[PDB]
Amino acid sequence: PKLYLKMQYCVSCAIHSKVVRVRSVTDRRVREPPQ
RNA sequence: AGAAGUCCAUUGAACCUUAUCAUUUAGAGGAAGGAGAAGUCGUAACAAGGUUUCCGUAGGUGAACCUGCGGAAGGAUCAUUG
Ligand SMILES: [K+]
Ligand SMILES: [K+]
Ligand SMILES: [K+]
Ligand SMILES: [Mg+2]
Ligand SMILES: [Mg+2]
Ligand SMILES: [Mg+2]
Repeated sequence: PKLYLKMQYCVSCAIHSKVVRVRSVTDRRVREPPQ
């Protein structure tokens, strides 16, 4: 079988866990998911 | 013709009583704010200020402040068709 989990993070946890990272002023306007 | 005086009315000063406004003013004591080179205790905010910050509301702690509920990004995320 497979395990399905939807994770919903607050901003602080998302940054600390490195789910998202601080980007440059121009790079934070990019909305497409990473390849 | 006519004075003093006298009678009742009118105008009505001045005074007394009641109350209301306006302008000043005394007051034992209480409690606020501000200013002043080198006071004490912490370190609340500025970096993720080391528990992200802040708004409303409620409660509680020497003090800054902490906590609960809902909210904002002025966030530390403009982003999973994964
Ligand atoms: K704090
Ligand atoms: K902050
Ligand atoms: K004390
Ligand atoms: Mg501090
Ligand atoms: Mg601390
Ligand atoms: Mg803090």
